Order: sequence, then C-alpha cells, then structure tokens
Amino acid sequence: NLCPFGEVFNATRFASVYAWNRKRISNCVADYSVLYNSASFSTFKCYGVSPTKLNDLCFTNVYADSFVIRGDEVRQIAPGQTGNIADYNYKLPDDFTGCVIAWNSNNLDSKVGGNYNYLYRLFRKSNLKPFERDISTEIYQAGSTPCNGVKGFNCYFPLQSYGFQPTYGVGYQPYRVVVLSF
Amino acid sequence: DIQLTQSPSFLSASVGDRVTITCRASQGISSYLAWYQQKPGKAPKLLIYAASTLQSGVPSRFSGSGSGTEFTLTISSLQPEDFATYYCQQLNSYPLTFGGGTKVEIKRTVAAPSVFIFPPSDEQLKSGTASVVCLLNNFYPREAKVQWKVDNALQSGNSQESVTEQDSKDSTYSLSSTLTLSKADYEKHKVYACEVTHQGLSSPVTKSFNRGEC
Amino acid sequence: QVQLQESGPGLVKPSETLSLTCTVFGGSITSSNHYWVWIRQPPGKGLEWIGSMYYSGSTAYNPSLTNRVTISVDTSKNQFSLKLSSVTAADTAVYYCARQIGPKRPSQVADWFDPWGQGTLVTVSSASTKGPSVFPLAPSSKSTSGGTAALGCLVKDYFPEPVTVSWNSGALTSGVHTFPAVLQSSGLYSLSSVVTVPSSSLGTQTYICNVNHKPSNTKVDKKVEPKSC
Amino acid sequence: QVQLVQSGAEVKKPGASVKVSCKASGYTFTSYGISWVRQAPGQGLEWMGWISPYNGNTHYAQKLQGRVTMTTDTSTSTAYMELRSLRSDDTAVYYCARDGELLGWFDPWGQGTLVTVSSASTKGPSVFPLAPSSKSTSGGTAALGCLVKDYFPEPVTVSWNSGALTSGVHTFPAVLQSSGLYSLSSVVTVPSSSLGTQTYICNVNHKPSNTKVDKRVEPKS
Amino acid sequence: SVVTQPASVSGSPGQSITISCTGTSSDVGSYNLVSWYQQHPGKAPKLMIYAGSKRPSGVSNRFSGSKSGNTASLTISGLQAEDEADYYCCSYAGSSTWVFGGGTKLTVLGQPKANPTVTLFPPSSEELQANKATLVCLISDFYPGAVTVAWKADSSPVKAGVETTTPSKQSNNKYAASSYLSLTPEQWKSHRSYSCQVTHEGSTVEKTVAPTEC
Ligand SMILES: *[C@@H]1O[C@H](CO[C@@H]2O[C@@H](C)[C@@H](O)[C@@H](O)[C@@H]2O)[C@@H](O)[C@H](O)[C@H]1NC(C)=O
Ligand SMILES: [Cl-]
Repeated sequence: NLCPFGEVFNATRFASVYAWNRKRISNCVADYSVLYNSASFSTFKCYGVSPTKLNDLCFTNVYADSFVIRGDEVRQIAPGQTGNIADYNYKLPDDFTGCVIAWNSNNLDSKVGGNYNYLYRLFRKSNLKPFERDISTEIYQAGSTPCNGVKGFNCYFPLQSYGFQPTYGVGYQPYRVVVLSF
Repeated sequence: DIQLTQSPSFLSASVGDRVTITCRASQGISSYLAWYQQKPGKAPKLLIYAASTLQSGVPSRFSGSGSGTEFTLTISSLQPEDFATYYCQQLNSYPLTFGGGTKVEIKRTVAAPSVFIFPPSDEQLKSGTASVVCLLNNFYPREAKVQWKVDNALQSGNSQESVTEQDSKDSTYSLSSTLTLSKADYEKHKVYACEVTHQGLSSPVTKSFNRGEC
Repeated sequence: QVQLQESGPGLVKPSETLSLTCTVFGGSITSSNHYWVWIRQPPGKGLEWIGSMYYSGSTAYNPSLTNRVTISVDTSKNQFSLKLSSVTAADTAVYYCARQIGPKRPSQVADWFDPWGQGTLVTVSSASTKGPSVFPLAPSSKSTSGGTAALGCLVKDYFPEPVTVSWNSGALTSGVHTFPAVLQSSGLYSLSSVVTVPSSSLGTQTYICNVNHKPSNTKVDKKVEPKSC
Repeated sequence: QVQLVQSGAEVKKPGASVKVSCKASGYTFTSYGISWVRQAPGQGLEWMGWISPYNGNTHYAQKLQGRVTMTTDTSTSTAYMELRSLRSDDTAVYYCARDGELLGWFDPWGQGTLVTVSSASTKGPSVFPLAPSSKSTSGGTAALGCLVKDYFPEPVTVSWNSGALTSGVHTFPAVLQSSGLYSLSSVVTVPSSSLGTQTYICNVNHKPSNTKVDKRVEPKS
Repeated sequence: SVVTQPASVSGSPGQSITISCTGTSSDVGSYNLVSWYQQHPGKAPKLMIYAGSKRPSGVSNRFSGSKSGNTASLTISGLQAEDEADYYCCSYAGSSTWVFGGGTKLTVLGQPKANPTVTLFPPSSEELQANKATLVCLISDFYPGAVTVAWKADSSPVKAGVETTTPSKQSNNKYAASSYLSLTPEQWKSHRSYSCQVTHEGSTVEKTVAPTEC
C-alpha cells in the first residue's frame, strides 16, 4: 500500500521542537513525486539525494520528524549548524541523508494574544548528539551556586515559549518542519 | 485577570493647575500601560502608550510616568478643553482591561444662570399633552434648584431635569426642567412660573408667563 | 489616515442576537501588524474589552462574555463584524470598534487602541420603535431691546436612543445646548435643544432645528419663529 | 578572611541620588552573588535586590524598580548600589552582603553606610535653659538642663562648666522632628543647696557648623 | 512584609525561648530557604541559621531552627546575656525575591526591675520669646528598656506634636528615653497644666508643669 505522508504533513497539531515527534515509516510504497510537486513549501532542502530522484537510491530506513520553530531558526535545521535549536533541541548529523521541508504556519499555530503551547529548550550543559531528544524539565544552573530544583536568580527553567502571535514579523512566526531521513 | 484601580474617582481643578491621576495595577506589568482621554459623547482618544510615550498629536502638557504597579498621568497646566474622563489600560496580559476612570471637572468663578421659560406650543396642545420648559443657561457650579409654581401652587412629581456636561470653552453648565401636564389640567390654571435659586443669585429669579396672554 | 465607520441596529429584543459592522477606510483590513477589536461601555460605566481578531481568522475573546461572542472579517468588503447572542439588559451599552496594534517581537509593548469608531448605542429592550415629535420652543415676546434671547426645539416621545439635533444644517453651533434625554414615565425618551441668539436677529434670521432619529428613519426640519398674537 | 568594606556616610537632599560602593576581598568575587539590604533608623531589614558579578544579572525589589541600579566591577571586586530620586524615607543604613544565591544565606555582611536624606541644611542649634520648678527643688535635689534644639546634622556634644562638672550629668539621645532637624537635652542633677552659690553653664558644641553655644541655667523666676 | 514576627520576646538567663516567623504558602511553606540573622545595636546582622535548620561554622549549638507549615521557628536554649539582640528571619518568595520578617526584639532579663525616673520641663522664657514652645520629658533609670509615653493637656490626651525617642541603654545598664511635645505659645498658656505619663511594666508615673504666673 501507500505510505502515510498525509498523517505527517497535514497533522492538525505539531509537536514542540524540544519534544520533536518521530514517525517510523515502514512497509509501504512512498509517492515522493507529489511532495516536491507542491509549490506550498518555502524550504525544501535535500542532502545526499536529489529531490526529483528520491526513489532511485538505497533505503536505510525512512523516518519523518516534525516540530514547530521560529522563522529565523529554519536555517538551523541543517548539517553543521550551530544555535539554540541545533545545539539544544534538534541536531542533524554531518553525514545527513534526507530532506528538510518547512512552511509558514502563521495562520494555523499563532493566536491573538499568543499561542504559548509551542516550546523550545533555551539552556543545556552540552550540545545534543545527532537525533538526540531531551524533554527533561530539570532546573538549569548558570552560576556557581546549586539550585536544588528551585527556580531563581542564575537558575533557569530550561524551556521557553515562542508565544506565537500572527502580527509577529516573519522571523518570529511559526514554521512547521518535516525532516525525512533515509 | 489584571485589575486596574484608578484614584481618584473624581477631581475638580482650576485652569492652570497641575493635575495628577494615579493608576495602580493588581500586579506588576512593567511599562505595559496606556492612557486614554474620553470627552462626553466621543470615543476614547489615545494619549500615552508604553507608560510614558506621548502619542503623536497630543499636547505636551500631558505626560505619563511610572513602572511596575503604580503609574501617574500628569496635566501640567489644566485647560478648559481638558474636561474629560481619563482611563488607563494594561497592555501585557489577556484579557485586556481598563481602569475605572477619573472624571476631571474644571473649577471656575461662580456664574449665575440666565433663566428662560417656554409655554407649550399650540401644536403640542393639539396632541392633548402640555410641556412647559424652563432653561437655566451657562451657570457654575453645577448645583441649582428649580421650583415649579402653578397659580402659586408648588408642583412636585410632574417635572424632570437634565444637565449638560461641562462646556469645553467657558466651563459652565446648563439645565432644563420640563413640567408635564395634561391639556385639560393646563387649561385650568393661569400663572406658570419656575423659580430658580443658585450660588450666583442673591435672591430667587422667577420667570413666568400667563396661559393665553401674549 | 485610517478611519472606522460602524453601523447596525441600535435596538435588540431580549434573547435575540446583537449584530454590528465596522467598515475600514483609508487602509486595508488585511493588516499584518494590527488586530480589529470591539469595546463596549455601559451607560455611566467604564470600558470593557470584548474581543480582538486577526484578518486571517484567529480571535481572542473576553472570558467574561462566555461563548456568546463571535467576531468575523469580510476581507472582500473591508469590514469586520460583532455578534453577541442571547442578550440581556446587561448588554445595553455603547459599542465601539477599534484598531489594536499588535506586537512584532516577543514581549514588545503593543495592544493599545487607535483609531476608534464613533460608537453605536445598542439598547436591549422588547419595546417598539417610535419616532419623535418636534415642537418649537419660541423666543419670548418680551425678551429685551438689544440683548440676548433663547429659543429651541422640544423632541418628545421617541424610542430608542439616540436622536441627533443640529441647527441651520450645522451653520449654528455657537451657544447651542442639546440636553441629555430623560426617560419619561411612559417609557419614551424626551429632550430639548436650545440656543441663545441676539434679540435683534429674531426678525431677520431664520432658525431651523434638524432632528434625526435613525431607528425610525425620521428626519424633521422645524422652523422656530417668534410667536404671533 | 572574607570581608566587605563600604563607602562613607552620605547626606543628601530630596531628589538627589547616592552611589554606595562595596569592595570585596578574601574570596572569589564572581563565585557568589551580592545582595543589598537597607534598614531605616529603628526599623527592620529590607531586601533591596541582588546582582551577580559573574554574569551581571540583576533583580530588584518590587518597590524599587526603575529607581535602583546595581553594578559590579569584576576587575576591582567592587559592587555598587545607585539609588536615584531620593526621598526622606530613604534615610537608612545600606548594607551589602555576599549572597549565596539559591543556597539561602547572606554571609558575611558589610559594615554599612548611613545615607541621611533630609530637606534641611546644616544648622547650628538654639540652646534654651531647662529650669526646674520651685516645688521640684524644695525636696533637696534639683534637676536643671539645656535644650539643644533644631540642629542638623548630628552630632552635638554637651559638657557642663567647661567639663569640670561631670557627676550627675545625663545627656539624652537626639530626636528627629518632622522638619528634618534634631533636638536633644542634657540634664544635670545637683543639690538644691548649691542653686544659690554655684553657677551652672552648659557647653554645646556642633562640629558640622563650628558652632559653640554657652547657656547659663538659673532657677525659675 | 508578608512575613510576620512577634514584636518582642523576653526570657531569663537559663530558659529557652522560641521566635516564630509566620509567612504564606508561597514563601515559608514553599521552600526550605529560611535563614535567621542576629543583629546587635549598631552592628551588621550575622548569619545564625540557613536552610531552615543548618548552622554555619562558628554559631553556637544553642541556636536551632525548625518549620511547621508556613511558620519557621528559631529556638535559643540556655539564654545568655550576649543573646539579647534583634532577630530577623529571611525566606525565598519565588521569582528571585527574598523577604525579611519584621524582626523580634529579644530581651534577656539580667538585672532587677527598675521603675523610671521622670523629669518634665516647661518651655523656657527664651523659647516663648522666639514664638515656640517645647515640653521636655526625660525618662531615666528604668529596666527593662521599654516605656510608653502619653501626654496630657489638662486631663485630655495629646497626640499631635509628640516626638519620642527609642530607649537607649545607659552606662549603668539601665535605659533612658526622652519625649518632646511641640506646642504653640498660645496652646501652652491657654491650658491649666500639661502632663507626661510614663508607663513601665504596667505601672505609671506622671509629672505635671504649668504656666508660671509672674
Ligand atoms: C495534504 O493536504 C493537501 C490538501 O488537502 C486538501 O484539503 C483537505 C481539507 C482534504 O479535503 C484533502 O483531501 C484535500 O486534498 C493535499 O493536497 C496533500 O496531498 C496532502 N498531503 C499528502 C501527503 O497527501
Ligand atoms: Cl524584605
């Protein structure tokens, strides 16, 4: 049968980038032509494979990761990138084989007064390994003194909200991202 | 819900005085505050936003300041046209909320009222109801007393009053008192009078007419 | 210069649905940095925020108005509307439409209102609509030799509020006082509009009061002359 | 030894500003926070705010936002507290302390800096005689003294008979009037038998104005 | 201050006393971050307890801390004479904010009770010539160091124009305090007498002055 790419791209709600979702796609025939033959993608960057010739090379496994990030953070969803998202939320390996797909979701995910449900990790003691997922809400110590799970001063809660509002500039608007790994 | 408490509820200052209005928020909202001026019958007009940034097109005598929980709006030199109800608004959290408003009256010298009395028109008497209107024009302060006498019989229960908002140029008030009667009851008596007393009058003023007599 | 012109019925029976529309002038409603809002002011009370809307659909309503508030946008007509269902007398207020500036960055100071519509009074009542009768308030024959006299118009027995009164098609404003309406025991409103003019002009200058009562499609132009004996 | 040493006392008028320094030594200045706590005369401790010299982060008390600024100079291990728009009720001793941040302790504390905010200017005192009642001296003992009134700032010193008379002298601490000026009284108790043969002269010195007032105190007449 | 302490507590050399520190659920009952500070007159506060019950290196084991709900307690066993001082509790309140208690003056009863000597002076003739008038009430040689002063015009109480100092220890380890009553020369001559009432340990001693007739 056919692969469930509609379940991923057309989902009513996307995950926060710190808790990015991963759907393992197995035992199906993928119709990749329709995906690229869509003008509604503002980012469609493939690495190691050509988007037109997606069904001509070897298939390790097919993973579909999805989340929502800021507009000016889309440039971090790529190999070798640094920044808050690539270091502390979602990291692509240097030898990445797949495609990064993103589109503006301002009319879906931003609310008047702020949609605070979408979060990202702002602090961490070390960068994430490729494809590592971190959902811990332990208090982060930025100073010399311990915190003992208490929030204050140089002790920060590690997660921050985007608070998407539709009147934000495009750099702060929500973007839905789908990473296809092969 | 963020609640804004505006003090005072009312104030009365003279032209040229320095006026200060306070708005206290139930929590600290940094500098997320705006001030509005609402004149009678008009929509509120933006004066200050971000606590202290004056809106383009607002006189420089207006100014805002404050941070955290307490904010103040200051009119350095009160003008007659500044008669209004001023509102603060928090712009940090939803739902958006306003303060209760501070009504600013203008204080001026005592002004006696000009008094006029109007008989019911012949067109209205054709309808079966008679209205007798008494006008108190351009007086200060607002408090005035109007007695209706019909053949020297003091009336009560059949008159309603109405007072204009303070005039934006001389800061005076005006009052109208309407005496409502039936056409039959109106034709039974002759002398109609309203007697006016006020701070600016050293003795009562009585404007009267005779029913029928020119 | 952006302008807002609201419209809609000023009378709604109880349990019915209030409906008002605001038309934007001097600018498009598909603004990417502004919200379109509604604010109401009960007579003699303060301001209450009703809701805000982005042109593409998203809304934010006041939780104090339960689920009886709907705002909508008609991009093709540069309009946005308000619908308040199951109204009670507690909904009688002057309703304003306004433009709210939105933030462009996280934690940016915005959310103030500029500009505003002129305001539309909506009265929740089951009473029927009645237009006014306009009677003259003639200047007294006595008056003075060359001082100042007073004349006016009596606007009686109408419902609901409001009426508008002008003099000489707007060419007479100096000295005019239009009094707030009083609600008579009959349930109908009544007001008078007066003006002080020089006594010498009473024979040479005409005075017409222009009475408009939109709820009843009534327009009355009434001449106010000195009474003849 | 860990030690914090602050700047000298300051006298300010309403509307002015004061900047107090707090030099740290004996520990790693950046390994802890610095907090500022003040204490009005005879009142309690009031936490003003915290600043971390490590990253420069600050947080202030709600009743001081927009009016206090805390800074540090890591090169000299010195924290500063600036307080603008000074009003009279800012009269207090301003302490700094090594903050353990979230460890929940303030230790050790600086010695403190007195900041007196008053609308009054420097003024020498008026010295009035405190004469005892004729009934109060008929029992054998007499209490006579001097009222040192309306001076600023503190302190004044009172001696009696150029220092010769010391037994029975009791000089009381000053009081602060609503004018911002101080007043104190010094009293000496003597045998009533000496009221007619011994002379009692109080000597009031007020260094801030170089004022020395002598007043002879005689029984009520 | 959201955190409340008793204003005063006293004990005898040998007994144990407890100083309570009552806050709300969002400060004392939310974090184990209650610290205690001992402050002697004119000296900086000194840390005695941190983290509710821990003692820093150097503090005697007679001091201990505890907490029940929203109330922290400091308990000093075997009271000594150097334990007499002001004590303050401090707690985290969330959001990077500390809050101190109002403080508790602890008295170590270390010598017999002494009633105060009171001396009241009238205005001098020199001061009355300068259009001012001051009554000076001097209070000496009392223990424990705490008095309340009440002023009387004739037999009526006087509240306005009263300036009273805090108690201060004398060189003999008893205490002294003074209280001033500011009057106009007319208020001083219009009354028959003025009185200074000093209360100490429930006992009151009064002194009375009157305008001198000459
Ligand atoms: C994702 O959805 C695109 C558009 O969906 C269209 O509208 C919704 C309401 C449905 O009616 C759907 O059947 C319509 O096609 C599709 O064009 C696109 O193919 C979808 N993505 C995938 C991978 O199938
Ligand atoms: Cl505090």
